[PDB]
Amino acid sequence: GIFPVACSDGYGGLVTTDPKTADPVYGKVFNPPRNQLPGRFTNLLDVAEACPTFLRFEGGVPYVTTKTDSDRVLAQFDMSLAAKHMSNTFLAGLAQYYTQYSGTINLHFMFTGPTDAKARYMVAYAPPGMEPPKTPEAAAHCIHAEWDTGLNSKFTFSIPYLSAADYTYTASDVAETTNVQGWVCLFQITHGKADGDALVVLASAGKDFELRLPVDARAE
Amino acid sequence: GIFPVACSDGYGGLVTTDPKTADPVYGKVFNPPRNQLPGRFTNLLDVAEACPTFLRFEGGVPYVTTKTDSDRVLAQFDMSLAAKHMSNTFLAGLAQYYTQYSGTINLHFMFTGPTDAKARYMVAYAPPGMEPPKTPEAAAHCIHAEWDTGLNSKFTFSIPYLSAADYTYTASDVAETTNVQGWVCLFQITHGKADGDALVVLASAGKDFELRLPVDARAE
Amino acid sequence: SGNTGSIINNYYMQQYQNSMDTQLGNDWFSKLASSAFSGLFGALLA
Amino acid sequence: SGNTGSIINNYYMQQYQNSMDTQLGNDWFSKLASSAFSGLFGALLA
Amino acid sequence: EETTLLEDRILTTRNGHTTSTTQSSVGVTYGYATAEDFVSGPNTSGLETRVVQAERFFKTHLFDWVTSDSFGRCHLLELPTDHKGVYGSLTDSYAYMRNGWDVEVTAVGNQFNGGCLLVAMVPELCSIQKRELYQLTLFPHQFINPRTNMTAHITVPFVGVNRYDQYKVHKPWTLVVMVVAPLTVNTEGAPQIKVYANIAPTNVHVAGEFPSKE
Amino acid sequence: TTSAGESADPVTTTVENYGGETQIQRRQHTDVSFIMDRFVKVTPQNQINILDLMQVPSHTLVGGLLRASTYYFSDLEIAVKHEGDLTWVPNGAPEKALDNTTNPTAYHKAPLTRLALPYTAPHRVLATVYNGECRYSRNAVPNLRGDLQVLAQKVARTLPTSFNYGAIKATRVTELLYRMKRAETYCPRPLLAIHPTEARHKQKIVAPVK
Amino acid sequence: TTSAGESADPVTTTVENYGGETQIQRRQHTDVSFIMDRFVKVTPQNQINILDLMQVPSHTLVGGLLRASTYYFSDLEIAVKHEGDLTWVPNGAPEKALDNTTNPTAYHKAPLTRLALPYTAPHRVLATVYNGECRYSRNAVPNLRGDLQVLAQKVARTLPTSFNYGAIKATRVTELLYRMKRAETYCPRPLLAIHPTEARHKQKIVAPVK
Repeated sequence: GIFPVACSDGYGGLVTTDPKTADPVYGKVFNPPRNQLPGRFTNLLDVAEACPTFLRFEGGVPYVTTKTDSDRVLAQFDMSLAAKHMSNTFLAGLAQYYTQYSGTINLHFMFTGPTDAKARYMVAYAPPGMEPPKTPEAAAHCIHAEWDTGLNSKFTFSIPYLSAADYTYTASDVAETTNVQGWVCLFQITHGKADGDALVVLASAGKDFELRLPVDARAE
Repeated sequence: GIFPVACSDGYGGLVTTDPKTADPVYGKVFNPPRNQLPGRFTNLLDVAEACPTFLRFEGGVPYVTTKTDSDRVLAQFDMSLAAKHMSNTFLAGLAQYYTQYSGTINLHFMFTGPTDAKARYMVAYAPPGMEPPKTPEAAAHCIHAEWDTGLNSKFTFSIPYLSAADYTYTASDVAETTNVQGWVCLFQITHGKADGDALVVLASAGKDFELRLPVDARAE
Repeated sequence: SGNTGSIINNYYMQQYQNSMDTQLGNDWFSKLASSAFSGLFGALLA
Repeated sequence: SGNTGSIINNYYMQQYQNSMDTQLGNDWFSKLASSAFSGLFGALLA
Repeated sequence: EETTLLEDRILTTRNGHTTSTTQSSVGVTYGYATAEDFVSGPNTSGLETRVVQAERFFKTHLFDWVTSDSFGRCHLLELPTDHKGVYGSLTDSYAYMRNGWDVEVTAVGNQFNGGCLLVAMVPELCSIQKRELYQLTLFPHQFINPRTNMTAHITVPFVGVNRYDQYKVHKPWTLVVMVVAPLTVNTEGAPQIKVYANIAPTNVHVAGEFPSKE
Repeated sequence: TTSAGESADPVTTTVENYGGETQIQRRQHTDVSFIMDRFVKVTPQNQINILDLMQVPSHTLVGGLLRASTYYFSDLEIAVKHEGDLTWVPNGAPEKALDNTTNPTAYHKAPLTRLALPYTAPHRVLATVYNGECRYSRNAVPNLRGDLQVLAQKVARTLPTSFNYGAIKATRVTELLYRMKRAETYCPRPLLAIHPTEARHKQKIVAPVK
Repeated sequence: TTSAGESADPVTTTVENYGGETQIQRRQHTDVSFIMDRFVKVTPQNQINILDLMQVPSHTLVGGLLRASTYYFSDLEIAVKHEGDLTWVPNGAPEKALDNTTNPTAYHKAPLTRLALPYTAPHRVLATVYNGECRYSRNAVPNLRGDLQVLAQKVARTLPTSFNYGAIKATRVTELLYRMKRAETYCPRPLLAIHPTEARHKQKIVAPVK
């Protein structure tokens, strides 16, 4: 006799993501050598950490210019990977193919004014549950950093992952718990002759930034 | 050649209760940590033992009040998990999803009268095969316990599993061997000024209470 | 561990068949049902 | 090594299931992301 | 238990610089656990802090237990409730919070009253049908029965689908006091019993500091 | 035994108190993992179905017992009878993703498709009941005090949007069954039998032949 | 931290700078081999289809991410729904070879054919983008200088003829899906999210039931 087998219902159809491999039909092929080719990446978050890309401010520019009036808000946007400010970053371009993230997102600020142009800035993370601060003074009570210009043109700041749940969504729907994470607030404290000078800002993934659950959702 | 196999008739259809698992399609996911969450239960009979729920007496009340007349029957109901008296207990709510049980069911009695209110009570198990006793005196010949009020407000009593068969049914049909197990009889021996006071009664699963054979039968 | 009764190992890796659990750093109602007073609180005659 | 999760070995030889690679004689962006300055460039008070 | 006409089941609970003492104790009920689980998880990125100054007793009146209340009359108190002290100010200074509850409920009449109260701590109490009240003992509880005691004490941990809560949109616990047997006053009981809660938050942790209105 | 009834400390007496003997019990059938691990039918939507365990009717064994817990965890199996191909998308996906086949899509193979799915929510555990809101842009939730009446404000609440195991979509889905895998349950809640009109709830029970 | 912004040396700060704590990350899902290894549908030609990964739409996950690399390597799987028999021919074959059955031909077996294919190009790696010509008999390519405008000369260029995984042919091919096996990617290139009109791009996300 021969081995009896139950061919089971519910199993066997093609699944577009399944853990199995096709049957081979054309053997023995040997490839050209490609060992030590320059520029290999393994993990998309390696390049999301090592290469910051530019944010987008009103007008379709990667910078904010120092204003000279009584309004000290240079920028304010939603801590969302779906923000308009983030929409040209490599980070937002990756995040759209995943439904959840966790961890640190880093902002980089570069002063671009002449040597006789001086300024002092503040970045604050405003968590959800009340309205984002409109003044450096109200913002002082948030997790914040302040710095000024000098030899070193760049300052980098980690936006912290603070939420009730352990993961939050990359997509947004309508303002909820799982999809808005508050605001980031960029203020100018003062300046000395920096009128018109640009501060350009970039974002990169922090050391514990994590994207999980692949999704394809039309989009680019 | 290749391995020959008999695809067998009678095997292979989906069964709603079968011992087999589906083929996975979406790998590598890591859950948020949930170690040491409070309140875990493993076995529904752990909570059926540790948490007694209230019986239901006429009027839709969890108690019997001490009467003051010559009738000394405080309650009498069928030893059935389908009794009306048991129908709001956690025990009856579990029992409906199983076709058989065995073992001990425990009744708890709590006196709720003032300090100058005294009483003496009797609980007896009346086994099937003759009519349940109407008087404490006739009931004396059953397995019974008597107690009175004092510091300690609660008395607990194990109803014994006594039947011809090793298991009996949780559902009831018409009075038979497999579905009625006799009666439990609660009497008042006397009282001293306890007129109107409530004794409240609860039931929990005993140390060897056992439910077997899952069944889904519409119902709740 | 629930209602499964195969004697051979799964053709797929555990990383695939189930979500993987992580740690940071029965249970309560078992402990609760074990802790139950089973005695007598009187003195027993005979 | 990608999205595959079978616990038993392939019925076919590796020479058949895949092209074979030859030698002559992560990587860059891993090294690049590891090399990142994570410190502080000031002096820290308090 | 212990002695002549009154009693020595005597407990003093301390929470911060506030104490409470009963001479008719009966013990405390620990719900679901003996300790909280981890307070420092991934969702707060190491930014959370304990604020020990909020761990102390505050008080509220619950209801007046009278002879016309029947089996199943309830009074719910969702937790957290309005606190005009330092706990209350935390909910307006931080976006995320977690704390358990040390709960003390009082029903003082005297030992010539009768009737019985069930006090219970229920999580996520959205609705309770009448028939389910027969199974309220499923929850962390204790009774108040005049002939024995005047105080119930339940100590319960933080519970939730999330490790830190946002209390302006979610209430994890509800204190429920339920009448199981109606109050009897006879010739010598108290004409009615007012029911009061003395509650302390325990282990309060906050994360995510808000702006001011300045 | 006598005890202090007000305490809440469980008291379990035995038939030994009057000369009986406690027997051995085999409780394998009231184990949460085992009893939760069987399929249960749900009434499907014509096309998009979001996978939400609170869809199984409260009177069923799995609906009855799932609602007797406050928080729970499990993985999931579904078996689906459908026309076309079945796409599933994880928790957190845009609904328009349901139309893209790189997302797990199963091609039609008669009579039905049975799939093992992971838990994908962003929460360490999910809840059968939740006393709060997930929409932010609102006004704060009240701190209710009062009797049972006060709970009627909450009836128009839907469980948070994050409480799901994703969603599936096919041209027509005709039958959908869920099966909880590796289930954990925390904080028991009421389980109600049928309330009888009579002294005993009576039913025709399965008996021999004539 | 302050740093010299002009440098290009990556600077990664942590929440420790103000008293936080960096958590552990599990990045298994943004691994190139794993994410590239799922099927993606392409719009087929009625009969001859040359297997060219640049056929997968740029907006898809696999098209989006394949175009974010300059050079790549992989083996391939295809699944094909077709009438008749399916013949595949390697890179470099005459197109009339598609009609000879000694070349890998799969006989029709419902519902579809899934095949593992080797990389067959004559190049150590292939490119998503190539700034040049493969036809010889021409005039030399210019050395362009200028602004972005100068790049408009190149739009009529097709990727070299050698950039393919062969070709397949059947009487009618109705559905074709590709799946990259053992993928390697070199030299990242831009990856673009949708540009919002509003402050936040909003979508209906999959939520519970009612």
